[PDB]
Amino acid sequence: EVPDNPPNEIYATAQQKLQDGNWRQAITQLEALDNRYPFGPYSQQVQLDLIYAYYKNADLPLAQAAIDRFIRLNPTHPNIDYVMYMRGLTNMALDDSALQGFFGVDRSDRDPQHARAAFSDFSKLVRGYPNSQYTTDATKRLVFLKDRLAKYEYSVAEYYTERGAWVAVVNRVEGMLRDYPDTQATRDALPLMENAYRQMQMNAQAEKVAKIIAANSS
Amino acid sequence: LFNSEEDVVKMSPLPTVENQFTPTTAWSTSVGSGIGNFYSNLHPALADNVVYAADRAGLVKALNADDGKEIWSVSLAEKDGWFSKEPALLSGGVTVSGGHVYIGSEKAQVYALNTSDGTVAWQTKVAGEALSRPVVSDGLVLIHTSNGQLQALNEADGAVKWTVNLDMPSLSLRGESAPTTAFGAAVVGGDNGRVSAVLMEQGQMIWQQRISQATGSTEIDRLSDVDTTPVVVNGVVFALAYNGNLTALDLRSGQIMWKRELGSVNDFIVDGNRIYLVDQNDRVMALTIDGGVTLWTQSDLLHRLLTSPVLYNGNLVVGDSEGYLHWINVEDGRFVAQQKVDSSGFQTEPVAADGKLLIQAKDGTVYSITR
Amino acid sequence: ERVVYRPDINQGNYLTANDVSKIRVGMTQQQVAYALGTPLMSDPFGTNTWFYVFRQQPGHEGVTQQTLTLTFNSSGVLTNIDNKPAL
Amino acid sequence: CSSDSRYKRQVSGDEAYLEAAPLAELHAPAGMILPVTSGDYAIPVTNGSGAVGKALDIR
Amino acid sequence: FVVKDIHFEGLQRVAVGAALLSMPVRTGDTVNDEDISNTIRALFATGNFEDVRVLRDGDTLLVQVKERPTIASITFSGNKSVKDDMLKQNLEASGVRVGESLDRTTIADIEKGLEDFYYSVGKYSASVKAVVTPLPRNRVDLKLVFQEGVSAEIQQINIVGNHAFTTDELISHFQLRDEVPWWNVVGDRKYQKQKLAGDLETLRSYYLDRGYARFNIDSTQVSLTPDKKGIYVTVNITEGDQYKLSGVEVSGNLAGHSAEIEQLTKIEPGELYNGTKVTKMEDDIKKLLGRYGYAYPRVQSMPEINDADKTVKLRVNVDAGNRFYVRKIRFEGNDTSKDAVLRREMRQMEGAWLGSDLVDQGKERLNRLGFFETVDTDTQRVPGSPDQVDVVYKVKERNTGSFNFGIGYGTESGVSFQAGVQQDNWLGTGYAVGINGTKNDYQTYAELSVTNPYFTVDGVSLGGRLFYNDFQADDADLSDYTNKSYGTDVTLGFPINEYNSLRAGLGYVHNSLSNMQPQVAMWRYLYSMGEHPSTSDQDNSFKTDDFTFNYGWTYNKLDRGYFPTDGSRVNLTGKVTIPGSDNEYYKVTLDTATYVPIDDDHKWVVLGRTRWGYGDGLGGKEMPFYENFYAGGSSTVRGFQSNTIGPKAVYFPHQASNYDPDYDYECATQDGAKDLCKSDDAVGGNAMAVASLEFITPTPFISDKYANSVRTSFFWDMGTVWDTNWDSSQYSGYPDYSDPSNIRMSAGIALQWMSPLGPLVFSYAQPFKKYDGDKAEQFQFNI
Repeated sequence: EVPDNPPNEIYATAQQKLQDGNWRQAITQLEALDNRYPFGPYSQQVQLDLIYAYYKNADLPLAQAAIDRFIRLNPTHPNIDYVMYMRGLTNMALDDSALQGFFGVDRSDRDPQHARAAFSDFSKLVRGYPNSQYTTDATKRLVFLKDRLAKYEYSVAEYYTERGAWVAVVNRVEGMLRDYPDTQATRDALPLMENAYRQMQMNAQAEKVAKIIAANSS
Repeated sequence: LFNSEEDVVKMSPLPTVENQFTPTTAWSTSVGSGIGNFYSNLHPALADNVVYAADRAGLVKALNADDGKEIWSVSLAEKDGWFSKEPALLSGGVTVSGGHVYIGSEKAQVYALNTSDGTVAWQTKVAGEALSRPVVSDGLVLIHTSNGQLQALNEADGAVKWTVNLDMPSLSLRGESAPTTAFGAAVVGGDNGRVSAVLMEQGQMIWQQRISQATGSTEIDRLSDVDTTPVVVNGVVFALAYNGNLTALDLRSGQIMWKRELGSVNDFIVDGNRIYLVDQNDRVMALTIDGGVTLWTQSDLLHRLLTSPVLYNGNLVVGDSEGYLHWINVEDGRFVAQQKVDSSGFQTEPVAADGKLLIQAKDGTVYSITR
Repeated sequence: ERVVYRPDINQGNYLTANDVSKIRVGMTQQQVAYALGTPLMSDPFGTNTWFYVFRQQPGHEGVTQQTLTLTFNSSGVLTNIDNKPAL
Repeated sequence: CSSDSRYKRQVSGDEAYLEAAPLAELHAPAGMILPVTSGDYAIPVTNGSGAVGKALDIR
Repeated sequence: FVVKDIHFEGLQRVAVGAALLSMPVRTGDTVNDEDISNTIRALFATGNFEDVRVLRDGDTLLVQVKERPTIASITFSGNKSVKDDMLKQNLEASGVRVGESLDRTTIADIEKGLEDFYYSVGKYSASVKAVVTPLPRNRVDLKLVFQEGVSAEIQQINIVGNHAFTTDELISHFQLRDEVPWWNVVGDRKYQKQKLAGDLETLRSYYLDRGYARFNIDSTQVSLTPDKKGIYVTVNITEGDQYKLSGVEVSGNLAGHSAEIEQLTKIEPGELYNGTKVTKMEDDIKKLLGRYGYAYPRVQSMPEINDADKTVKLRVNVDAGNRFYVRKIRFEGNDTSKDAVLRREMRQMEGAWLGSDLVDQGKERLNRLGFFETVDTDTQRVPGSPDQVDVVYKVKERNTGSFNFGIGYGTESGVSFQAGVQQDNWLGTGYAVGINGTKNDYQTYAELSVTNPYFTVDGVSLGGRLFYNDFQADDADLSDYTNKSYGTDVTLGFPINEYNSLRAGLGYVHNSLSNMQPQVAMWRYLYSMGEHPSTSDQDNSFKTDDFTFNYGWTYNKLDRGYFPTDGSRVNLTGKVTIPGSDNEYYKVTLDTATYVPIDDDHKWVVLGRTRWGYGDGLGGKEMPFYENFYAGGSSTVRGFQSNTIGPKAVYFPHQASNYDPDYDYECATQDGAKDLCKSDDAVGGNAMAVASLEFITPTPFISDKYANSVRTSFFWDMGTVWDTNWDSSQYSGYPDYSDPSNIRMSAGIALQWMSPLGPLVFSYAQPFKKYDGDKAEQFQFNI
């Protein structure tokens, strides 16, 4: 809703329910500014505090629209580094939908498109704002975020090994190769392309990979 | 029961119902359903004291203009089309001239019926459908059709002298510009909010004059039965633009002599400088030809569905498509007679001819009216 | 085995007998790629060995495969039409 | 109550993105080295460290 | 004159300095009397300044401004059937919204665009007025009023140039139609201008298939009739003097499939022209070349329209693509389903030439998957080589979880409950998991049913099913019908065709009964079992460990698993006992799911289900009475109560259940009904004959926000279950079933609503023919 007060009295009541943690009425009072005073100056700060509201309210796609709002309202701001961190942080929290994370059936054999979107925005933080406090964290998220897709592409390279389409198995390992070397799963894919070679009787070409295996036995 | 099912918009009934002078009917010979509840630009003729009556079902009559005594009869139900003795389906009106009752059908055929018996003394296919009544004159059959053609057929047999596409609107924007033959010029309006003079003799456009607006990018009235047919007294051509905007303009150039580019004026008669009308709210008003200077005004017909006004028995007569007849004063709009001789609603205009006042309505069919 | 039913594992990327006749050892990659297009597998770290490898399983017993490799040199010029059969 | 595997905590996802670690990489012989960094998932890294996780700020 | 400052007042969207840059009297610039008036127009050109009163204190500027911005609300009134956002989309087409700058000149332009909407929607007969309601600081409410008269409606369609077809029979193959009589009711009708254009191409097809290759529609004239409802149509066409398809001149890049293309172009020379067939036969090549790899089979026909004999010869310009467009494929929309589970539900393999069907063949399996909401993709043509299409299978999955409700009354009393959840292929990871069970003060029942359909990648459905029903049925301790039943039936399904698949399993039926009821049909099974326990008491135990072999076969010819509509899946089940079984019996069971579209738009489809089966002893025994058949109420027959279809058990003249509750749980005992007592619960028959016919039915007042995955269906659920071992020897005193004439019947409508836990079918059915003691709960709610 829009409980319309004076804009600061909106903003104070926007700020208070954030301090309460009641984001639902913080969002209600942060909406009280940006619907009555979107020409309000701290509507940017409202958009920042809305991400502090939404994401902590588990309103992560509403945070994501508020992320793009602060991006569209401020193409330049020194608080985009919060937002561009929060952007991928939304897009990695866009992943979690069900309790497969406990079971070891966690989303790294699953739909990666938000996670690959998170790989952009986490890196768009570190490249667009290397000055941030958030930069080495998104880098640490990015450290996982090659490897989420690695086991996901390994799960594809698993599948075509089960399918036995050894033309295709080479290519999924090749995509596992050409993106991330610093995944052991790619070096676990290193027998698998070499496997696909021998199943297509490219043993000597597999032997080239066996030398790579002999090199990446180190 | 049915109290909570549907939803319409406002329409006003008849106020000021006065019949201090009594109206009546002279007879009510009633040829079936006439024009029908469906829309057709057919209209009966009352000529030679012979009620040249009809229906789009086929049964074309000659009734006596003293009692509706049947003089002749035929059936123009089409025997041999697609579906095995199809009805007549007449588009163009009853135009009786020579040994030819020129009637355009919705089979895209103009039938010219021998007025002695009603047998088709010639028939010919039309182009499109006759948006206008057949204005058959000078050996030509002049209709502005649905596809905007200016036809001329050799009215002895229907040999097409020309067929020329004139001002044809974006759709079939319904407003009848009957091409009225006058002063060596084919004078006809335009449902593009325009008007034109064409050559009478060969169908050669003397000028076409855009006057006011019409449907297509300027959404104007559809219910407005604007008389885009010019009623042509002299080199000042009097006609309506398709949005109900009246003009008086030069016959030879198209230059406006005076205008009433105003309202959504539907039906108009030019009784010298007494232009009696039917407005969009059916408000009857008397205008000059000296301008359209308002002489009197009556909205005692409010939101009716009127026919054309006519001075008959000393009073301005207007019927409606509710079925009421009204005797408006020739001066300011006093009902002198009000006649509910129909309830099916006069779709056609009164024929103040042969001593009678003839309407064949939708099912209030042929009604000779006296008072 | 003893199962009465077996669907078929099926993938192309082959080269026809017409496809071998278009080209020759010496005919460069591009010159092959106008006749044969790209491969769906090339030597991914070394030379230009354009693998066109057919692999198909026709039922319970038997396997059908046409492993064609095209070792072009570093200059693009073909050095090897290795139209190797199944197994 | 009684559980082999933490009966109250089975939630969708964890903090493993913060617990992330890079893995073993190419030592391949020459001519057998592939352009393994050509995809973006060789992680374009800049630094400037600051806080991590929940220690990061919320404006 | 030079400005020293300007007085920036009343803006509401424009800033103070943002006003200044639109002022040519901006602070520091020289100020002319033209710049005063140039500040009038340019601050008007902000679009946000309602009045602009450029004045100066000598030359010290001050611009008194009232303002256009925030439209604080937009209100709608009288738009009963029209969604107001459609009205607001015209307002959004006007660039106007809540919180916008309201020009008070474009008020009618909105009402233009609302009437232009009313024009285009199928009316014109309505009126709109934007009611400006002024609100504080400048603001405005855009109240909108809607006085709807009527929609325009089709009256008459004249077609001239038609000569060989009736315009009336033209309409009978057209979209635009009229006439709901009381001789053939078809339901009410209206007008839309888009139904014209299809009916043009309905007619364009209608002459093309006949031969008329000179057929052309000249024009059409919809009467803008002086009634504002009359839609009379005058079409001009030219019929087109039917042409004879006299031969084909197909050539071009035929890709070596020229005779194969010629098989598709097997036409009769001199047959009447059917260019719609010619359209399809091009696509026949496109399917042919598409399955031959050629993802771009450019096939262009050309009718050599030879008017001199009224014939058409047929040039056809063919250009195949390349073969190996299937480089790789991508998968998406699988965040709680593993890709390889879905990837193995696909037939087109990477590193291949294109099979045009194998994508959809896999997608049909993914349609027959059923745990989706949309199975779709992105066939991404990768440029760079015509060996490159990377098909991104982005699908929409379905919900998971399926609960079955049933309860006495719990948490205010003793905890007695029926539960059960079905995982809908658990985590989408190749484990079809459905679990049920119930623990009461009356039973302790557990059960599992889990299928790994691809434990082995051939299609080996790893279907494990176990149970333990400690059904105790407590009067006080065990006195009425206690049975501890338990055991195993692990099952396996194998590929036999892509439509045929057989079933096999091994059943361990271990039951532990005590205090058996005086109902006679129980004892005649016991007397065929060799036991002869005491009829007049429940002091009778039964400890049986039966060992059965189970079998069956499913047919697979039907559209979907999520919303199937056409075809038939015949799914055999059956069981037989083995040497080692504590009872020697058998049972087969026969059910149908036949899907016949009576409406091929599939808003009405015959849904043919039946139920059959027969089982008896396997020598010396009977089939057990708990293995007999049932229906009625909680079954495919509803409107009844639980198990009304089957023979009816009659208690022996009975003394004691080893405990009789105080004139409660009466079982013909000494403590009530001290005689034979009959029951109307269907104890079951060894033969089943149940059939109901369901029919898809659309929903008229339900938005397709939620009408799509749901369906409504009427039925006539009747049936007959009888026991061939139910005699009439002393059963002459009882209801007597030994024939298929025990015709029960109800009829009613079922309401499949798909919840976030899937479809939960609720219903009403009404019995009008009840056979031998049926209990009726006409309101039936199921899952």
